[PDB]
Amino acid sequence: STAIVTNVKHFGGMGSALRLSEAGHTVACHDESFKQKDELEAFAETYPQLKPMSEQEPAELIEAVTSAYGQVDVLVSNDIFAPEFQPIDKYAVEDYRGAVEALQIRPFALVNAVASQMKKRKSGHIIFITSATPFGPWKELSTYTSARAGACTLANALSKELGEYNIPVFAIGPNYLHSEDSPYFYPTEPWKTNPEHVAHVKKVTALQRLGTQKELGELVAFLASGSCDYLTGQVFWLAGGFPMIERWPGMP
Amino acid sequence: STAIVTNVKHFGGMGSALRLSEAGHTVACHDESFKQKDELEAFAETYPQLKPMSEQEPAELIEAVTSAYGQVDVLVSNDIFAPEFQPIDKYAVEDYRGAVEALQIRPFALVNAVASQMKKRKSGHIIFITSATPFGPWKELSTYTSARAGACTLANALSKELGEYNIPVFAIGPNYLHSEDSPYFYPTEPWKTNPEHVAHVKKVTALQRLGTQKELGELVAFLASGSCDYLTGQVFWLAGGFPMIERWPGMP
Amino acid sequence: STAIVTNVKHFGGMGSALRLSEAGHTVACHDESFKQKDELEAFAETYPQLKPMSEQEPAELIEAVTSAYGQVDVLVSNDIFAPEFQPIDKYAVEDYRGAVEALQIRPFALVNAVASQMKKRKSGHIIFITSATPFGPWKELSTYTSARAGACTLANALSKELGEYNIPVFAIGPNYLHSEDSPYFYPTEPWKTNPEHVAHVKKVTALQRLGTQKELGELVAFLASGSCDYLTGQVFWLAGGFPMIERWPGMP
Amino acid sequence: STAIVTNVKHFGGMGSALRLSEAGHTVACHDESFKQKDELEAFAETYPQLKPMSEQEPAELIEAVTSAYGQVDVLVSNDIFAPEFQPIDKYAVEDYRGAVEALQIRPFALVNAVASQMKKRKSGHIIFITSATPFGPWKELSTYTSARAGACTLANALSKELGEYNIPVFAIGPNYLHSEDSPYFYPTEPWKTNPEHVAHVKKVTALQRLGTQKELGELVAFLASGSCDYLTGQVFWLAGGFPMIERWPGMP
Ligand SMILES: [Br-]
Ligand SMILES: [Br-]
Ligand SMILES: [Br-]
Ligand SMILES: [Br-]
Ligand SMILES: [Br-]
Ligand SMILES: [Br-]
Ligand SMILES: [Br-]
Ligand SMILES: [Br-]
Repeated sequence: STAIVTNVKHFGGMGSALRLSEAGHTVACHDESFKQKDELEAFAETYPQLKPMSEQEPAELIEAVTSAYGQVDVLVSNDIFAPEFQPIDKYAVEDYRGAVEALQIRPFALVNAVASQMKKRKSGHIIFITSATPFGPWKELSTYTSARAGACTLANALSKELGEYNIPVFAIGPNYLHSEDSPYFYPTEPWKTNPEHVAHVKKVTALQRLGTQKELGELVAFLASGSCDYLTGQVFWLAGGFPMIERWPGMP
Repeated sequence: STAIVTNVKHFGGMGSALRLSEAGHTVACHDESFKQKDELEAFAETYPQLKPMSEQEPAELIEAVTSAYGQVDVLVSNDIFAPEFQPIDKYAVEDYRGAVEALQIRPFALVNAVASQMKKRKSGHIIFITSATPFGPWKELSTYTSARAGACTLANALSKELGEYNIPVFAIGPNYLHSEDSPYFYPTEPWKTNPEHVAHVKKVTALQRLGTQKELGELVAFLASGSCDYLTGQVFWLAGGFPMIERWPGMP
Repeated sequence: STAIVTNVKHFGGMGSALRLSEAGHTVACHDESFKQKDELEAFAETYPQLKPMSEQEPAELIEAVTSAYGQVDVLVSNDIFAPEFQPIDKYAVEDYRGAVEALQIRPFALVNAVASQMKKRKSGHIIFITSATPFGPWKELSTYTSARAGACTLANALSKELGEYNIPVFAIGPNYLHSEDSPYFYPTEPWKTNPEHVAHVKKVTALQRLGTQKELGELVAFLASGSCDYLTGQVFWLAGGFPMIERWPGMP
Repeated sequence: STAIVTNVKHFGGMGSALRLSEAGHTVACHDESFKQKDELEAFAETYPQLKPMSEQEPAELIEAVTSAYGQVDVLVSNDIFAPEFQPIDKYAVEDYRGAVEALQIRPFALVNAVASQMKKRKSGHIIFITSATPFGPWKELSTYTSARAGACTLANALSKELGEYNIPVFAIGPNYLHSEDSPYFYPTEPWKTNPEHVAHVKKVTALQRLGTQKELGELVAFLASGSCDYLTGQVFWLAGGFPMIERWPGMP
């Protein structure tokens, strides 16, 4: 198969991509960093089993991989955006506007992009790596949330129509997924090093730990394998127990 | 209390506003047709208990109702849009934008301009008029539907930060809400006078009929009354027992 | 008309049974204590506007309220059961049949009793008083929490078939709803008193307070009044914003 | 590691035993007929790779598997009970008790029986094969719908507690699942051999095809492999798009 993975360096890209590559797929990797040739180069060096594309814009990115690698069989729209809290009256309209464009409009394009070619041949898989915040909203983060829920309903609606040309559609919304080196959204520090953050993570995720790239990677590879296409329309909540709820006074 | 019904001429506007003024409120009324000094006077003649505003903009409007009627106690962001039934690749990426700027960005643009003045009084109510399409998505309407899901989620998210100031925030997701003269989204023509359509209503709705303005106006006014701010963060499905799932061969 | 409220001395009992009477209905009231002619006489005493019953079984009560008061236009299955917090291997399978029996079996038995008459008169309103627990469970409450889920769903499944008959069915799932002296499930002792139970109830909710019987009643009477028929099949989370999710460390 | 798969001859039961074993899992099965020697033996003889047990009571089944095969690492509760459509009032309260008993008490009891070992050792996978009816309740299948519901929350609620003992808990809820020979609940005829039903599935599912036993089995195997435990608490709608919402008039 020929896959794509956007923002490979953040959120869930190195976990998706490599599990994808480990499975012998052709994985083209999009990252804004890959705008600088000094960058894309070392990446295509650090991971020779991957394919970092300089192509920035949605549709042209699809074009690079398709024309460079025959086509694109799976789309893993790993979308990211700085979740910078703010009571509603302190944000700005462009603040909300910029999250919808990077968490909502962005993946819609990629599909409006690759859509025709998967449909023509009757094959392809589409996966949005959204976010589990809607499943449980914190206070003061409305812009990023409404943005994530928007994408999730898109994947679900996108299935009632796409099951036609045999293209399963799903969305994996993460919460507390270890981003390691990446600041999007839970890096090693302090998330694993600090006692308050680790005690937080233990208290909020049922599993009492952070999530791994390998875990998400296994699911995308499984969804992207046709082994269970009948799962289409599903909104996967990869938050290891989250959101954990508050027990009454007394109950330890 | 002083209420604000947007697009009072369409969708849930006339239902809310007329019954909002019915329950005692000074209902300020926004509508794009009221940009013309002409129109703002046409509708006013039709309804003397309503107060039509010419202001189109979120901040100017709220600013106007503030300087016009003391404050803005209740906001009914009765949003509308005339999307399209298109296969993902048949929409322009521009089409999704507008859908988001409509069903999503506007309600937020309003909340962002009124939220400020409400938090001081530690009183107020926010009601979004959304859609019940996220509950049961239709193939080829991934825009309008998902945008609405964005508005719904933003409504629930905002409930998180606004309740700290005792401000309820809800969303009402209609479906088959008879709209009358308004082509948003179930005008009497032909949903009540055309055999094929009439039939589509009776077959997909539990009550088997379009809902009434009095019904949608009752809820809005019910929520806006203070009778149960404890529902805050709630999304109402005003789709009337809808959706109905087709049953096995033979079954009626 | 005539409406019935089960377990009226508990849960959302008082709020529903006094508000329905306020709205103008003849409210036959059921309750465990009404087994004793004294209790029924003492209740009917304190509240000559409510109609306490002796009947204990589903068809028994409804058939009795039919012969005495003409018919049963509204039914509020105020269900309860003293929940338990145990590791699932600590429970006894019987304990689940107890939860299931009272939380799902009682409501189904009643509707199975009344459906018929409402169906013939194409008029009637059914309300279920459940919980918001299936939305933000608590560990070790697997019995009650899940049992309620089937009740929440029992209500939803019905609204589809009873809608061709013009009969709405609603599910009210509250939580942290102060119940006076009723340990079902938030008595003033020790929730409106004990600082420990005060800080907590004041924490998992966006409104920071228990919900009031007044809010439960307003909603019960709003739905039964027959003003918003179109919300049929709706489940209401009367949790006042519950739950508030533990934000990361360092955040207020 | 050892696995159990109940009612193996029906529902998701076979795909379950078949895929699991192929993975290297010893799979101890359960099934009413296994109660008869000839029954169980032809099974042990037909499916040599499988390990059928004669034990049928939940309490009885566990100690026996834990005996012959040391322990129970994976619990797959494949709960059945034939659905009996009919208006709510024609239903006998015993027809809802019967549905729940077999769909809520049975799986609760199994975990009750097997938990502490999985908890004590701190490893194990719990998987409930419930249903997708609560996703799109057809008209008139109440009892069986709200039943699958409780079983679904049972799993979500349980995952919250067993997350400390590291035991993911899942609920795979299918519809249109091909049960080959089994009548539970989609057999060969007429689903794959009656233009009528092929046409029904052709409309209600997005993929206009039924769900294979292999896809279900494959989901069963992946969920208990340790590859994506972070999905703990997830309800999986395995219905290939069901339900497809009938769009407005004139649309193809
Ligand atoms: Br491949
Ligand atoms: Br918020
Ligand atoms: Br995350
Ligand atoms: Br929890
Ligand atoms: Br509508
Ligand atoms: Br409660
Ligand atoms: Br089977
Ligand atoms: Br099925």
